[PDB]
Amino acid sequence: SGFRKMAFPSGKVEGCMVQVTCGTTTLNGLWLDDVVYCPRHVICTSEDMLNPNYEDLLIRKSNHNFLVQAGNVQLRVIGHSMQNCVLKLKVDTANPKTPKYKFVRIQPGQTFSVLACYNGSPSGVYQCAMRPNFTIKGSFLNGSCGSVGFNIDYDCVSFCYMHHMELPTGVHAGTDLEGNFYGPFVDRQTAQAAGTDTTITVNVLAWLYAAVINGDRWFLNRFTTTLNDFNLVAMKYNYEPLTQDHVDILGPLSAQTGIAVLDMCASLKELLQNGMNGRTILGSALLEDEFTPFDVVRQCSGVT
Amino acid sequence: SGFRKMAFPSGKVEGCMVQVTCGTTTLNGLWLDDVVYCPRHVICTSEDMLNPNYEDLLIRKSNHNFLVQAGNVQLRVIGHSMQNCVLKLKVDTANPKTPKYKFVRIQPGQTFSVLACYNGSPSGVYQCAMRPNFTIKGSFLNGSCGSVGFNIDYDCVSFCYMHHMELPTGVHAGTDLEGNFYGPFVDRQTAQAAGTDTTITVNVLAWLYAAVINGDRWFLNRFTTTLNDFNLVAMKYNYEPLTQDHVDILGPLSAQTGIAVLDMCASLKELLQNGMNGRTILGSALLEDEFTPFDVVRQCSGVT
Ligand SMILES: *[C@@H](C)C(=O)N(c1ccc(C(C)(C)C)cc1)[C@@H](C(=O)NCCC(=O)OCC)c1cccnc1
Ligand SMILES: *[C@@H](C)C(=O)N(c1ccc(C(C)(C)C)cc1)[C@@H](C(=O)NCCC(=O)OCC)c1cccnc1
Repeated sequence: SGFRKMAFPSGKVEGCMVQVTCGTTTLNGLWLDDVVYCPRHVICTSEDMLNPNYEDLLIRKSNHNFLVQAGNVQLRVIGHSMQNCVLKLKVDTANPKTPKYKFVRIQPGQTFSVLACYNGSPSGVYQCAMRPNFTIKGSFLNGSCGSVGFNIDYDCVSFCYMHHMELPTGVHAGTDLEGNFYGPFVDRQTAQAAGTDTTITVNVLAWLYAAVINGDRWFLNRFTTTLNDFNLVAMKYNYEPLTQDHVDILGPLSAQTGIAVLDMCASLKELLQNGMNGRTILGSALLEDEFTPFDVVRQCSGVT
Repeated sequence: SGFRKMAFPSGKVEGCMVQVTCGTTTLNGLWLDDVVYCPRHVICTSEDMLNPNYEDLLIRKSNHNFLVQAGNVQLRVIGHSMQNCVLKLKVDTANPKTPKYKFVRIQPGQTFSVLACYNGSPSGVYQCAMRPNFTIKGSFLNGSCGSVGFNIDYDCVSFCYMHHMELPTGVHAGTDLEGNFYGPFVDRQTAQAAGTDTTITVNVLAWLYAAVINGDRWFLNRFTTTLNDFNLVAMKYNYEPLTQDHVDILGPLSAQTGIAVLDMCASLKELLQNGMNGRTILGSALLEDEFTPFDVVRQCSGVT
């Protein structure tokens, strides 16, 4: 028992982190096979952060200008290309620690672990969620760019995020491993305000199921609701609308606890309307939304 | 910017996890050099969980009865001994992935990361704190025994905890790597109630400093207090007493933010007396106490 914000074991990803330097900018790169992936803004100086023309800036760069270091040893760059907002640096050596991997583009509400790195070295691992406004609430300092987000299925790492920037509001923006930003964000120092950070309703319900499984049951009420009634309350509280797909995904948790999804929705509705009244659920005084139904099942079953 | 409950990168510890089986019980072991460390209750059956006599149970066990498997390969056990509540299984092979390591016994309030494992395989990593009542609020299912807690200083892993059991209240009890339990807990299925889980005051202050550094300043008030006045309020709220050592340890955070420790104590005092009023600090609706002053500095500076 017990329920924690758990990240995937980071070992497989630690073995992929390298340092990339271009001119005076140093950030992190992800080394998979003979390719090092990093944010294309590694080529940017100070005088051109406001409106960079990446194709133009890249013309002035050659293979030897990208310094890639894995541990304390230098990798030889034999090719470079820009794919969307990422640079792909072909090196002459395949990473011997390359795990089985995939590049996936996640949807909002989906969770992943972040291996925060500086100078190609891992500093920490934490669990994130792609917010409905396509930002992530990470912990990233200068030099953390190129740190990646991932999920692991047994021995296959699915890379889903690469850190690129921090918005003026202290929230984070990044790309998938094909270089496409999540959301409307661009890699330039400009006014980029995030949209409404709504609560991931399906995740909150999953976490309420995790609370019941772990003995926290005080919030369970005598009520039920409908998807349409619940959604009127969810809209009022800036919660994402709950769909029949979400109800279906919560089915295994509903089955394990014997609590119908719509009954849990009614409990959630009363929590939104009445508040916690100074009480806690799984050690939290707010409704946690960064656990998917899959994470709750995985953690409560012990998937390795 | 951004502040997350961050665990250490787990790679160095993943390379040490093995599966230990004795009879029909399978748990995790920690393989460092040619020794595999695991909870001694791996020798216990069902008929003797209530009052085990470990020395007597161990007489019936030989080296060949302890099955150690690292990955998909079996290790040869050439010796076994009991040190307090841990078994040390000498194997014929030194772990090639043994990192630089130390065994440390932490104090209450100190934090560490847990690599939760099942069948010698890592499932997840999370950050814990040794509670003032010597329990940990972990996430551990059956078979998680032998999972370890650790801190990392650059390339040296300091192992501080090994998971042994879950108390009837769903909190966790374990030992240091010398086999000595934290707190008064024993490895037997008996009535073991935990003491008062007080809040780690120095950690809350560290986290309030982290909030100020990250832009969350609404709780900063116009007041100050003394250590004795603050401690009268801390006692009332089941917070640990704050000492001059704690004030000294918070010095770098006080220096970085320009907020005197006793002024932050007065802010904390008003938060205890008035509540959050539905507001949040660093995305939390309660006062977080599982970040030490060292963790706040490390995370806010980017130590790798
Ligand atoms: C990470 C590489 C870094 O230190 N930056 C950063 C990212 C992107 C640029 C760019 C303007 C050339 C694309 C420059 C520097 C930090 C950062 O985001 N700075 C603010 C600029 C920005 O993002 O403007 C968009 C609104 C950074 C700091 C902390 C955490 N992550 C990134
Ligand atoms: C972990 C090895 C395990 O599955 N146990 C466990 C631990 C200790 C014993 C022992 C009674 C022989 C020492 C047996 C089994 C779980 C556990 O703690 N069971 C309850 C017995 C207990 O701890 O009694 C003391 C009050 C366990 C489950 C979930 C998480 N951790 C451990």
